[PDB]
This record gives sequence, structure tokens and C-alpha cells, in this order.
Amino acid sequence: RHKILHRLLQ
Amino acid sequence: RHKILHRLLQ
Amino acid sequence: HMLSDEQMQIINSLVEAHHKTYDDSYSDFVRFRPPVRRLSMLPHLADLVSYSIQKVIGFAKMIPGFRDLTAEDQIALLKSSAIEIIMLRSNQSFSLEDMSWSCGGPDFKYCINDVTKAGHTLEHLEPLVKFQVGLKKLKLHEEEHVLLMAICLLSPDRPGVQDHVRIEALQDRLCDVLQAYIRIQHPGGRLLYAKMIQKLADLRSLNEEHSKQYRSLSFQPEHSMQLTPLVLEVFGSEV
Amino acid sequence: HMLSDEQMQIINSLVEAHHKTYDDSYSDFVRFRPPVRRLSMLPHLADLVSYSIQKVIGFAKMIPGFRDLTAEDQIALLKSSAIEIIMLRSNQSFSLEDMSWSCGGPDFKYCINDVTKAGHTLEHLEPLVKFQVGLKKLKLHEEEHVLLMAICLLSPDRPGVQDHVRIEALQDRLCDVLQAYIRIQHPGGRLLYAKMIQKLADLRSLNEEHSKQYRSLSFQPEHSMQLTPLVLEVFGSEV
Ligand SMILES: CC(C)(O)CCC[C@H](CC#CC(O)(C(F)(F)F)C(F)(F)F)[C@H]1CC[C@H]2/C(=C/C=C3C[C@@H](O)C[C@H](O)C3)CCC[C@]12C
Ligand SMILES: CC(C)(O)CCC[C@H](CC#CC(O)(C(F)(F)F)C(F)(F)F)[C@H]1CC[C@H]2/C(=C/C=C3C[C@@H](O)C[C@H](O)C3)CCC[C@]12C
Repeated sequence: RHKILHRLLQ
Repeated sequence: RHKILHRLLQ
Repeated sequence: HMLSDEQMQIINSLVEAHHKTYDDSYSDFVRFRPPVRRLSMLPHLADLVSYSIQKVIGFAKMIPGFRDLTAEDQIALLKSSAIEIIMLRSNQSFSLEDMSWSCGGPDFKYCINDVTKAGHTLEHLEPLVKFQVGLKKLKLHEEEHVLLMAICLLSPDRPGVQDHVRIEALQDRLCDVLQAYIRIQHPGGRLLYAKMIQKLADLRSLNEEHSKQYRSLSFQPEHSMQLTPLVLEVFGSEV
Repeated sequence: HMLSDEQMQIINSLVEAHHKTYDDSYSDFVRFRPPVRRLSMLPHLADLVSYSIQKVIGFAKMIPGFRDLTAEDQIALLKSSAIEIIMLRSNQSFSLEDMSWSCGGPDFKYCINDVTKAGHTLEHLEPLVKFQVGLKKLKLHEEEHVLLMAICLLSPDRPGVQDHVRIEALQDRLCDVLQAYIRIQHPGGRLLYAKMIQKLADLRSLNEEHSKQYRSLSFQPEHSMQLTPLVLEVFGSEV
């Protein structure tokens, strides 16, 4: 998943 | 799941 | 015409349970991520709500017959009634004087604008304010306030409950107490109990609107990351 | 005998990236859950680490060639190098004078005892202190400090990396720069580069010990609930 990391990596 | 709620419900 | 040795007992447990789980000074609040006045209030309020959930759990665990329910149910009830119980208990901190929750100095006095900076719309905040006022105007005895919370929590019609008979049984037993108590201990309570059940219905829609605006947050990581694990677990769908 | 117009460029980007992502005043720290001196420091340090991860991500995204990697890899690298990069960057705040990270007044001065109140053992904290000292004794130029971070991050041997050729390529290109820079800009750097690569190995085991003691926390809800979503996602196993 990794919803947040994806988001933070623009 | 609910790991935390279980825990908190002693 | 007279409370019974078992109804007195239940009232005694509930009132204590609430004292045990609700600080009237709000001293723990310093422990929260500081308030900032986008979504500057989200971290603080999320902390506030996460903390409250814990208190609400501590209260529930002391509600008579609650512990005897399946872990499954206790969770089903807590998840679905979580926000409602929080709205109910927050009435002690709400005040008509300035139409806000006053939990301390300038930092902890929460007005409707503050909650806007948490991702909620003034549109759906109005009914909350209106709800708090009407509840405040009822001048509930501690017993009734405490009973209302326990009754709200033990609602049988929640998404997830299994043994909705044992739960309905517990609830309308509590209801009896509330009626009985009001009728013999509250002068002028002729109409009160009905007015109190009104609130529960109000809470349902108040709950509904919140669960919607919360899904928005929970889907935007830049925002969901601001929440706490407990909040995410309680207002989450993963059953 | 002389840096190239492309090696100067990389150093310029990296140094800026670090300035852009590392506040030397630590003003954001007030935004964290306050420090309390069980596990009283957990909320604060968790906030501290969650915050740092964000900064580490901001830095990484500016490392040359990093953006061009798959989202999959960027995550694989960030997850596995997360804590190491944090240990490296924290050296700017560490001080030999009092053997602690001094991020502000009495509240933000972090000694080894404070971290104990976060669920870590003095046993595995020693190598960290020892590591910070040796790193501090190297008196790294900003460029080398910045390069070391980027090189650490672009390690090809991490659990999860796919294109470990494109990553090894990027890394030993950076390595060249570090060697080149040290050799022509750092008087007495004869031995430095080797000493710097030593640190990376130190970091691996330092990383290892942490990942163990963290699993403990992550398994005890009363503790895992104190973490942030970002932390839980980064130090989690769910790939
Ligand atoms: C508009 C409406 C009704 O849909 C919002 C309802 C929830 C909203 C806050 C939120 C939220 C989140 O959705 C969370 F996920 F739920 F977190 C968040 F947006 F993510 F943050 C309301 C409910 C009760 C209000 C308050 C109670 C005050 C208390 C102080 C004291 O009396 C202690 C009480 O327990 C509680 C004051 C602040 C605003 C509150 C907490
Ligand atoms: C014993 C050892 C090495 O195994 C612990 C390593 C991690 C430990 C903190 C933690 C943790 C958690 O496991 C988390 F999950 F990871 F959260 C927690 F236990 F859950 F909390 C160390 C690593 C670097 C240290 C510090 C860096 C200071 C900085 C200040 C400033 O320089 C900014 C820097 O980025 C960072 C000071 C505090 C203690 C730190 C943060």
C-alpha cells in the first residue's frame, strides 16, 4: 500500500 | 482487526 | 414512586464511571499537539478526539452488562457510537455565554471557526452548535447526563452489532432508570425523557454528517497522516 | 585535480536540498506532542521522527536521479534508509560538550536517558552515541555531510529494491564526487573517504538494532497507538 509515502513523493 | 480497541477493552 | 436498590446501583456505577473518565480541568490537554489558528487545528482536535475516545472506552467498560458482551460487539458499539458519546460529553465544556467549548485559556476555548480549520464545514457544524444549546438548556442532572451517554452507547441499531437482543435489553433497562429517575427526582421533568430521546435522533444525523466529512479526510493522506492510530481504527471501515 | 561542471552541479543541488529541509533553529519542534521526563518520551520522539521522515523525503526528492526511479523503489529506499538518514542528519544537533542532541531549551535537549523513555535500551543506545561522536570528530564539510546522506540513501542493497543497477550506478557516481571533493577541497582528507564509508556500515547495524526494538513497540498497541501513521507506514512490513 503506502498511501502516505506515495502522496509525499509528489 | 482492531488491535488497539481490543487492547483498550482490557 | 421510589427508586429500587438495583436502579440506585446502576446510577451509582454510571456517575462514578463518568467522574473516573472526565477531567473538569482538562489538564491533559497540554499533552496534545498545540492548537494553531491549511487545516491548522486538525492535529490538535485529532489529539483531542483520540484522547476522548479513550475516555469514552473507559466509561463504557464500566457500564453494567457491557463487559459481558462479545469483544466483537463492544467494538461494534464503540465504533458507531464513538462520535456521538463525544458530542454528548462535550456539553459539560460547552457554554451559551460564548457559544463554544471552553476547555481552558485562550488556547483551549474551541469556537466553530476552529473546527473549520480541521476540515469540517460551517454548514454541518451548525446542527452541532444547535444540538449543544438545546442539550445545555435541558439542565440535565449528572445522573441523566450520565444515563443518556450509556443509553446512547447501548443502542442496538448500529452497523456491526450481533446480539442486538441482549443489547436492546440492556438499553431499555437503562431507559427505565432514566424515566424512573426523572419522574421521582426531577421536578418538572414531565416532558424531559421525550426531549432526551429526541437528542439521540439528532445525534444519529450529526453522526452521519461527520462520518461523511471524515471519509474525505481519511482518503487524503496529507490529512489522514495527521490523525492518530486510534482515530483511524475507530472511524475506519475495516471490520 | 579539479571538480567538473557536473560534479559542482550535484554538490550544489544536494547542499541546497539540505538547507531546504533542515531547520537549524528547530522551531517546528513546538508543534510536537510535548516531552515528558511509562514511555513518557514516546509521543514526542515519535513526533520528532515522523517530522524528520518528512524532511528526509523532501531531501531525497531533490537527490539527482532519485525522482526518475520507480515509485516502488523510492519507497523501498526510503523505508530501509529512513532511520539511518535520520541518524546522520541529527549529527548537526548532537554535541560532544554534553553528549546529547541539543535542539533547544531544556525541553528539546535530548540525552540518552530521554530515549530510554521511548522504549529503547541503553544497551543499543551506546553505539548510537559512539557513532555520533566519531561522525562529529570527522568535522565534515557541509558538502561531505550532505553527500554522505545521499549516498547512504542510494544504497542498492536494501530489502525491496528492484532496479539495483540504476541505483548502484547513481550511488557510486555520488561516491566519486565525495572522493573527488574530499581530495581537492579538504586538506588532510587523505583518509577521510574510507572513514566515511565506515560510518555506513555502522549505520546498517544501528539500523538493525532499531528495527528489532521497534517491532516490539509496533506489536504492543498501547505503544503502537502512540506512533504516527507515517512512522507506522515507513517502519512497517506491509510492502
Ligand atoms: C461538523 C461535525 C459535527 O461533523 C464534526 C464533529 C466532530 C468535531 C471534531 C472532529 C473531528 C475529526 O473528524 C475526528 F476525526 F473525529 F477527529 C477530525 F476532523 F479528524 F478531527 C467535533 C465533535 C465534538 C466537538 C468538540 C468537543 C469538545 C470536547 C472537549 C471536552 O468536553 C472533552 C470532550 O470529550 C470533547 C469540540 C471540538 C470539535 C468537536 C470535537
Ligand atoms: C537505540 C536506537 C539507535 O535503536 C534508537 C534509534 C531511534 C531513536 C529514536 C526513535 C524511535 C522510534 O523507534 C521511532 F519509531 F523511530 F520513532 C520510537 F521509539 F518509536 F520512537 C534515535 C535516532 C536518532 C535520535 C535523535 C535524533 C535527533 C534529531 C533532532 C534533529 O537533529 C533532527 C533530526 O532529524 C533528528 C534524537 C532522539 C533519539 C533518536 C531519534
